[PDB]
Amino acid sequence: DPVQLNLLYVQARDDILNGSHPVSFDKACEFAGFQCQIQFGPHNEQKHKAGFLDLKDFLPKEYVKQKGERKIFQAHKNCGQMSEIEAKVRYVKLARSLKTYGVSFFLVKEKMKGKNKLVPRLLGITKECVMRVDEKTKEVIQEWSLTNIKRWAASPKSFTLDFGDYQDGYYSVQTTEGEQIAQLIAGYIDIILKKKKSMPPLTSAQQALTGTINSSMQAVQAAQATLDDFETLPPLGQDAASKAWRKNKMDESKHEIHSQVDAITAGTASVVNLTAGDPAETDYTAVGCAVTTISSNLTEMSRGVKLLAALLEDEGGNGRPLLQAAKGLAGAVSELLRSAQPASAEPRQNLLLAAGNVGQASGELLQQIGESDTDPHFQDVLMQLANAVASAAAALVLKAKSVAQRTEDSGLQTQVIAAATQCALSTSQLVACTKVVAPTISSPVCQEQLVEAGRLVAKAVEGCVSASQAATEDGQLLRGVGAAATAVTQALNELLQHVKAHATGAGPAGRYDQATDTILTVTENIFSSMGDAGEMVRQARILAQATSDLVNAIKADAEGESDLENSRKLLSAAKILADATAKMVEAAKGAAAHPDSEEQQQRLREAAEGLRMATNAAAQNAIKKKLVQRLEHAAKQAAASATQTIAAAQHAASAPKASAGPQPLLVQSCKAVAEQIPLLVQGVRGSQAQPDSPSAQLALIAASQSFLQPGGKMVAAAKASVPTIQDQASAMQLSQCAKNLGTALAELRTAAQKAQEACGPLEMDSALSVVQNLEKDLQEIKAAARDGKLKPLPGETMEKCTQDLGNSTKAVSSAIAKLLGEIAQGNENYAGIAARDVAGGLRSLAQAARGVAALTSDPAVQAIVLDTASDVLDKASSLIEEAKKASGHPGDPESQQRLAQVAKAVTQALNRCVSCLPGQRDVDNALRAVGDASKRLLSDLLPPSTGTFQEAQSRLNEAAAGLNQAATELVQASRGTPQDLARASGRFGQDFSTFLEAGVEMAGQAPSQEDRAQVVSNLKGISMSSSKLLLAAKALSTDPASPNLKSQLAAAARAVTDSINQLITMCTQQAPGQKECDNALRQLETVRELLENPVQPINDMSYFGCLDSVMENSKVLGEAMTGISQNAKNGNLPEFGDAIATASKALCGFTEAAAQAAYLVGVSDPNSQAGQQGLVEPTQFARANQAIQMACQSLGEPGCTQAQVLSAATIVAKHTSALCNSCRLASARTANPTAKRQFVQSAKEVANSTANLVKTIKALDGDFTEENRAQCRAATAPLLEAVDNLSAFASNPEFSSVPAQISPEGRAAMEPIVISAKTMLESAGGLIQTARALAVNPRDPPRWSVLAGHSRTVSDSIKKLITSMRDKAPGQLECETAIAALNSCLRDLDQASLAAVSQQLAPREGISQEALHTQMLTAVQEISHLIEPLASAARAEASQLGHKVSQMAQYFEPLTLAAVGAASKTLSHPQQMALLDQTKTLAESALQLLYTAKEAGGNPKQAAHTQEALEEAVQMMTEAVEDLTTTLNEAASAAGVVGGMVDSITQAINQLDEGPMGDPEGSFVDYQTTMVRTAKAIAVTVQEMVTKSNTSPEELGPLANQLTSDYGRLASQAKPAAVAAENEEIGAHIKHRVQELGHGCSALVTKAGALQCSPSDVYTKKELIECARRVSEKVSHVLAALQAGNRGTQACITAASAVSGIIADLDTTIMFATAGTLNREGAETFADHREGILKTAKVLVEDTKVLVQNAAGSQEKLAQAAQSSVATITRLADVVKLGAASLGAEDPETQVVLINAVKDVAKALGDLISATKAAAGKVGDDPAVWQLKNSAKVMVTNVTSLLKTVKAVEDEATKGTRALEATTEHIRQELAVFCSPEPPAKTSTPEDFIRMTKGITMATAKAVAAGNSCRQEDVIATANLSRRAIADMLRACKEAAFHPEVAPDVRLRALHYGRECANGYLELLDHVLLTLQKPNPDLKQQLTGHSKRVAGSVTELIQAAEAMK
Repeated sequence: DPVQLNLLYVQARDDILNGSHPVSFDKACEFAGFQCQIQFGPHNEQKHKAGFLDLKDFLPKEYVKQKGERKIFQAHKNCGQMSEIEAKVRYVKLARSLKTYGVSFFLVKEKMKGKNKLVPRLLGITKECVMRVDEKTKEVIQEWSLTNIKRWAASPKSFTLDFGDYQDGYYSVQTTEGEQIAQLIAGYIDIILKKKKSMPPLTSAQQALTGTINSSMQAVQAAQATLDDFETLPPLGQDAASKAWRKNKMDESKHEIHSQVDAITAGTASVVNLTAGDPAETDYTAVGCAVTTISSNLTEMSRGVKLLAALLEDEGGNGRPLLQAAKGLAGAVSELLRSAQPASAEPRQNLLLAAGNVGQASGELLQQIGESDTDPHFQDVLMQLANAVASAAAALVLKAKSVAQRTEDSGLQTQVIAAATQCALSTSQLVACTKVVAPTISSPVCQEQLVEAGRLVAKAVEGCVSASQAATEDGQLLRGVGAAATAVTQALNELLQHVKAHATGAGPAGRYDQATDTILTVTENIFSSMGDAGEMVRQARILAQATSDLVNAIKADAEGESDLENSRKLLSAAKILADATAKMVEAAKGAAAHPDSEEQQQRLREAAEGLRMATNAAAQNAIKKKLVQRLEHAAKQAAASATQTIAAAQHAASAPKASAGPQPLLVQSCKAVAEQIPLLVQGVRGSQAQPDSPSAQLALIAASQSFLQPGGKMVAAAKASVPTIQDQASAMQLSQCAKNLGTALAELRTAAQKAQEACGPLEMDSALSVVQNLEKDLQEIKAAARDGKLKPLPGETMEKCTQDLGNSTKAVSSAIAKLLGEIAQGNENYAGIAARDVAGGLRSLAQAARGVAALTSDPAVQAIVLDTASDVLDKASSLIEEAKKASGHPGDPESQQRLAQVAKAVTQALNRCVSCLPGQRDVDNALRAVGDASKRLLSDLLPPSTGTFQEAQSRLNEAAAGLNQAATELVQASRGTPQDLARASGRFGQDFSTFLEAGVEMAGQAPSQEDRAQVVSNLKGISMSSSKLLLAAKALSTDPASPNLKSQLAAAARAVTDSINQLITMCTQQAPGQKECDNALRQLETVRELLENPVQPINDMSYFGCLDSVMENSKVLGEAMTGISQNAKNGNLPEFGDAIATASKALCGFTEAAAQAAYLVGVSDPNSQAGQQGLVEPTQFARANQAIQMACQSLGEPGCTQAQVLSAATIVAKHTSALCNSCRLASARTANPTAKRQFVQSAKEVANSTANLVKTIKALDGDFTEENRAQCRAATAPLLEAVDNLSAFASNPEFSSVPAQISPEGRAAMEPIVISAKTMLESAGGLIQTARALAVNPRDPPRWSVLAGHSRTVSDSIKKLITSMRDKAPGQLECETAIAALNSCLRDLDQASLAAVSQQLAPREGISQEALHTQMLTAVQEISHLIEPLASAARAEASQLGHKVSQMAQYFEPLTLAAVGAASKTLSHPQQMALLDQTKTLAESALQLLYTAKEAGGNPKQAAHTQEALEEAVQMMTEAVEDLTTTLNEAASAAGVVGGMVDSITQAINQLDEGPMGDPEGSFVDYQTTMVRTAKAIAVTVQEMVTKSNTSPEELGPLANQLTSDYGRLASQAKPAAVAAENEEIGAHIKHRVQELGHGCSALVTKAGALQCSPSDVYTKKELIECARRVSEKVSHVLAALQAGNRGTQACITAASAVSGIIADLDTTIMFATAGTLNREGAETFADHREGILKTAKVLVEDTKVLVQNAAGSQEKLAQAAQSSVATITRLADVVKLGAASLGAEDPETQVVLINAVKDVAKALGDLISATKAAAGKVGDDPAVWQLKNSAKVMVTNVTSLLKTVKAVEDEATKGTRALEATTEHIRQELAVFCSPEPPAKTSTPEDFIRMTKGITMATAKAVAAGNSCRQEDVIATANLSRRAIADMLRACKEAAFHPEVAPDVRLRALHYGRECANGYLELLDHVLLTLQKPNPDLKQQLTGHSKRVAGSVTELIQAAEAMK
């Protein structure tokens, strides 16, 4: 039956056509062809064209718009004319052919694995299969059987399905129809199952709190026990330095106990605050954090007080009271922790009583210590204020109780009663927290706790107000309102008193306390607002008022005082103030007169500084002192926070005791800061004790600035350790301490900077006094030595004293080099810094010398070390004196020469002081033996005896073997006792004497004089290398454990054996033919000794690099061993020798590569850490130096031949070029600005001397003039002096290195390479000896057998070493481990999401959601910090790669845990799914990055595609991290909590201050404009925050988040702008102002968060308003500092924005005039406005030409140019609006064309402004200036168009002419805009495209109509309308062009179509102009054809716009 077949065809056609069956384009085309065969019959070639075949019912509606109609037509022509029933059967057969037929299909948006994006996938459901299906190919991309599904999951937004068995991971896809998908697949699964035939009960959070508190109480008891015993102290003696040690340790212990009692009081306050909530609501882990803070700081306090008690009991004072106080505190703490236990059922009053007891106990303890400076009057005030608040709250409770008595309704009454009880409870809690916090009120964290209690009590008061309002409008409501007002006012008074005592300068105030403070603040503002005339002059005027008031007051007080002399002095001070104010006012007037002249602004700033200086003398120097006390408060807070962080880190890292992870790095940083703290405390105390001593203030500033760096490192390490720590309470405590340390460090930066400007320059007068005090102290040490009682300080061991003495001498020499460099740069204050560094190094040297004297027992040793140290100190005192005399007055060559002589003297003294140390011995004796032997070689070489030339030559060869032996003995002894190396050095000296005796014998015994030159040169070289070797041995002697010194010694041994080889190759005759084998074996021995101990790299080239080098050198060794074997077979001497030499060079290269590979494998072990490799590579530096001295010595010898002269010149050029390169790299690598400056200066000086020497030697090449040779000799010296200055400077131990610390298992994995290479070297030495024998005897069987054996042993060792190198391959085992870990985290997240679908996820009850989000955000921050270095390692090196992958894994596990928690807590299912999905995206992107990094593996040979995969993985990871960070930040800012906002701002400040500098990409101007944009954005954000505070306070959150992210953007670009500015003062100012604004923003955001959490508080709103005012002032200051950039111009940005505002005004006028609102006023004519326009336009073109001529030059003239240009354009716009008014609204199109003309003129001026900005002070031939003139031409064209338009719009005769030509000009510039490819800001959708295309159709219809009409009215109307339409169309098309989601092909097609349309309309416009000109009736008829081409262009534009979406 064919009917059923037709019905099957019907169903198939229905399914395919309607779109309910997934089918791709092609098989749809064949099904359409079958449709043609059925219902259109056989195809006819020409009858089946396009246009008639309706496609809607003929192809699937989803694919009809594919518009491949032609393809369909030839498919039809192909289908044939064959019968139709077979068409039906083929239709049904092809229907059943597809896998996609007969089953349901759903479009479900799927998330691609790795991105936060979505792609539709047509999921299908089958009786047998579940298959994903791509939308565009409609073919199965992946398949799943039903029988494997276990639990699907339906949600109204998503449908998640699982498999478990097949693929680890589940199927997540979101869709609106999840419910029916799930129920449908449920039924299909059911049929497959059918087919088979057969509160005393504590919560877990409370349990964890109980555990933490029990452990803490155990620690409290075990710390209470240790108190009873005085600890001990090491014997110290009455040494003056030891007395200072005792006092310093006493002071440090006092400060430390103060910090921990601060921490204990804050912890108890926090316990009170947190436990106040209802149970089952408290943040229990925060309570645990508080108890751990208490107990940890208690144990450290017990240690501190034991030490302090011992130190006191040495003095008369008794330690029993202090022990009693500490034991009382410990008992109070133990009782509190007894009360805080959740299981206890005591009333809350017990806990509050315990907290009060802790407060009083800590107060008593602080009284005993002698540190509670907080005056007892202030504690009295606090207590009476808190009691006043309690009384007022009691009164409010009375009123509330009365109201509850009056009211009647049940339920309401209990609400009122509950509110009253809450008020009473919260005020009692506030009183008790005040009791707790009173003794330790300086600590900010205590104050935060107390303001938290205050916020709680205010919230309860507002609750009481609401409860009163529940009543009914009685006078009792008025009384309740009154009671609330007193309670809030009383709380504010306590909070205000509180904040006042937060930062109190001191007890006494002084008589000018307030006036001086105000002038300080206003001068600070004047300094801050550099480069802004208005702010400067306003601040100058307010300053003048304040200081005039101060002068009046001081004059009145001078009248009051009675003594004639004192009154005269005070009146003179008043006179000085008045004079300074008069000069400042004059400077301000001058600045205001010429606002944009930087000279006047500099004069005003200098006048303000002079006023400050006068004030410091007019009164007691309060301003300097005031800034000093602010710094002291900041430094005390920083030290206290550092101690708290150290305590937290120690307590947290003890439990896991993991040698991996970030704890060991944290421990090293903690130790560094713990040795840095006492210096800060000592400086603070020195400044506290001496207020008027400038040296103490400078020492304090220096101590704080030094503390800044290690503090930042601890902060970073602590932030990195938090996610790893398993103890949540310890983790939170460490996190809080890290945040507080960061804040304190930022404020320390700001305060230290402020003081450094405050205190004058160091003047290098303090350094002289410091070295003088060192001399006097050392004299007293000498006196004590004469007493025979000089004792060692407790920490000093004689070996450590030696090491520190060596380091101090090197640092002193480096700082002397700095000082000479700075003086040579001329009269610098940096010379003061250099003098300070010299003095510091000298203090360290004196300390080490005293220690060395104390440890040693011989009186003569003590006397001699004291003598040499005092000599060093006095020589350096003379050096400092000469430095002062030099920096006083520049321009004196005698100054530089005398400074050089004194530096030489002090360096010699330093070397004596090192050598004077009797520990190292016989190194000086051996060095002197070398020197004396060299000098006896030096002169009159004449052979004393001929002897036997050849036999004594053999003797010389034996002496060479002996010298090699002795050098190998040195390099071996370098791993033994210092006595071993000393005796080895002596033996080497004796052997060198023997060898040089043989050398001097053959010096004269050689007949020819050419050989005499050879021997003398080679002997000088050998002597110099030996001297360097002995100096390296000396360096080892003074410091035995350092591995860099050991590697230097091995390198020196290599150099000496190399020089031996050079001498034997050159001078000794080649007659034996075996000397090259001798040199071979020498090098073999030396390089084996290099191989023996791989702990530092002897090379830079990395692991896979050294594998490549091993491959290459194994190839060379193979070819050379074949060569030597065959040449021994053939007995050919010269090539045999050459092949042996090549084999030996290959062996040496191989052993260098294997040593480096061993070192790399050792470092790559997880436990081991690497080092920073120092600045200048030591071995290369030494080689370059020695080459330079050798070349200059070659130039030094009198007989100058051309060959040697040119060789020396080339060698010097090459080596000094490499040296300057190294200096530049070092200056680009270091962080000390002085280091950068001096490295650059040294590079400049060495380059200058190199150029001088090169020019002199080029004047010498080919001339040989004796006077020219003398000139060369004279110029030789400065190069050596410069390279010596560089060697001295770059020897600073700070630059040197940090030895890599190798794990023991690291050495275990290191050994195999060393073993195999040692065996190979032994085999190769044997082979060399056998080959020498073969050279002796031509043939012998056993010898050839052993030669083959040695060659095969070499080969086997090579193969084994290669096997080990390839099999280890560091960085691909821990990558596998990390990948497994990340996949486990993926499974955990996927299972959590699956649980969360069907609503089974259990919200953990312990911790608050905010803390979970903070946990997630810290983990995300760490992963974000790690991403980039992981990529960098995956590109270059392997060891760092392994470390990075391990770190990323350890961070990715706790992030998963916290994400599960925070998703569980959230209730809104879409939000929790968002968190789970973004976290899963981050995990997936990390997994992909680890895959691609294990692929690349740090192999530079990796394919380009793997590098591309790595880069795209990194970009995916960065995107995922930023997406998750934004989700978390927004979700945390929706709630009022502000945490991670102030954290991010302080972190951004810190990141701004530190980091790497490189002079980055980009100029200054682009950074300036972007960052001025950001500054404007933050200013308008804070203003919006101000308005939203009053209006609607729930909008404070998102605004705060926006402000924090904007400040992060501002501070990310601040450092590159700072380092890119043409002057460093400018960049410094920008950095300082950005940091100060950071402080302001942190404060403002804290206030905004507080207000959003307490919306109705009258006072926090106030403080928010003043914080916003302050941050607005800071934004004004940073904008002003950005205006100080001459390059470009801030005037250009302001001009661009002003003309943009003008354009906005003109567009508004377009709107008004088009609406017809713009009407005539009176009888205003148009002609007068026309002359106005003409004048203004001529002035505008003059402004344009003056701008183009002024574009290159100072900022001033360009500023007037731009300002005048903007003034002229706005005046022109105003007169244009007036003229448009004069034209009346009756003809709006004329006004529209006028405004469009002036508006495009404004656009041209804006483009001209941008062009002028891009070309400021450039060369004449830069492309920017050509672009500028192009812009000027465009501006001229536009203004001429305006001129002609007005000139002939006076009359209507030429309306159409001008309108039409203006329109064609504007379309021409539109197509010109298309000529330049740039992306439009917006990207529009095709709906606007259809709109604009319909507009074009209407415009062209009206164009044809107007052309027919030839009437000016419709012509100008068409001109305007079509101009706007076409311009807007092209704008939207370009918006769609650079839009990434639009494919490049269709964007190009759309550009083609738009260009065609624009052209066609342009020729249409020229044709309408032709139609207007001549009557042209045929041309008017032709316009129709132009319209037809326009319509075709419109059609293709419709196609292009419809194509995309």
